[PDB]
Amino acid sequence: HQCVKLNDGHFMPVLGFGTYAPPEVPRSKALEVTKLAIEAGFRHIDSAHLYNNEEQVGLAIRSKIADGSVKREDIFYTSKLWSTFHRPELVRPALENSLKKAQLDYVDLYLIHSPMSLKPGEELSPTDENGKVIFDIVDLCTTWEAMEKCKDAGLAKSIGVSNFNRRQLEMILNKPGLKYKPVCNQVECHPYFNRSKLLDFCKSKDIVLVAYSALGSQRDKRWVDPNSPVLLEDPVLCALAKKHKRTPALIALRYQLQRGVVVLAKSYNEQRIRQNVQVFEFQLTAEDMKAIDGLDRNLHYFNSDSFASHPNYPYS
Ligand SMILES: NC(=O)c1ccc[n+]([C@@H]2O[C@H](COP(=O)([O-])OP(=O)(O)OC[C@H]3O[C@@H](n4cnc5c(N)ncnc54)[C@H](OP(=O)(O)O)[C@@H]3O)[C@@H](O)[C@H]2O)c1
Ligand SMILES: CCc1cccc(NC(=O)c2cc3cccc(O)c3oc2=N)c1
Repeated sequence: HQCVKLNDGHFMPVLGFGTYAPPEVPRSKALEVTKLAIEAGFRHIDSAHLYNNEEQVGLAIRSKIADGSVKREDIFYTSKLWSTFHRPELVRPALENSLKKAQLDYVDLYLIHSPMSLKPGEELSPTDENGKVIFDIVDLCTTWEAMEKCKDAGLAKSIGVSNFNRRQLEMILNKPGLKYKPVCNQVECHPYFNRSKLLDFCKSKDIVLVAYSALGSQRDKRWVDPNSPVLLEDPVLCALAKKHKRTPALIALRYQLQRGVVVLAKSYNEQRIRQNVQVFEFQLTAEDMKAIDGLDRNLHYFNSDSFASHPNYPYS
């Protein structure tokens, strides 16, 4: 039920449903599970142009509005501007296209998906003849201006960023004629990478930290090294789960909630979708918090080193 107030005065529900699924999963699944997530109790729905599912997710949202389950105002829907669209003149059309695909009039939240700008084209990851991705050099403050223009148009209620570090955040915050702060910064966050310093920064600036891969990544072969620790197998989360008679995933999500982090949970399984909303049903002790805090290994699951060269590469 709980929401946090955003620095533009809108409210963001603190538990969000992640909708990304690999290309293998049929697109119809995005429709089904998103309706399930809404039926379960989620009111915050995270998507993006990249995820190739905005048609299905928007259809689920429209279906739940139209069967009378919720109203548009109950749903907090997030889309993301992809990095082939960072040139300012490309920002508003991308949003419009996302809206046309999702069949909604506005998103509650529009994010700059990543700081590292790509070559503009009809392709989503443009690669040259050797298969290397072609970068673009764009001053992200101009991207931000185009984002602010989307806010004034009513196309996005709130605007924020994702995968930005301290430097990129303050580069937006120092911006001359800044009309709107980012309400939020959506970054990878879980017990093996808690972002305690980044989070403290944000709390100072009134920017919500939004955790993704907060259950430990879906562990795609393409992006994640399978030898990395499995977060939901962690001994301390398994211990706390048996102690509270919950599950490791519930421990992880509650961990974020109690340290003031809005947390995303992806699940395409109906039982886990309905289980994840029990995060509001129990609390961890300050000592449980301490023991999870102690798991921090500054561990990225998303291996991005073919982009280290990028001037805007987030964690240099
Ligand atoms: N801004 C960014 O760059 C960025 C990057 C990555 C992700 N995201 C967003 O964050 C969302 C979530 O992150 P994510 O995709 O990395 O996945 P995640 O939330 O870390 O979840 C990972 C896996 O945990 C499993 N799981 C879910 N609930 C569970 C439970 N109660 N018990 C045990 N296992 C459970 C799910 O498998 P089942 O489906 O089988 O349950 C899921 O595939 C994404 O869907 C996307 O919206 C954003
Ligand atoms: C300058 C563009 C650029 C350059 C280098 C890396 C990236 N990052 C990604 O490939 C992403 C993968 C992804 C995957 C699943 C869900 C997401 O939400 C994701 O988000 C991403 N940004 C972007």
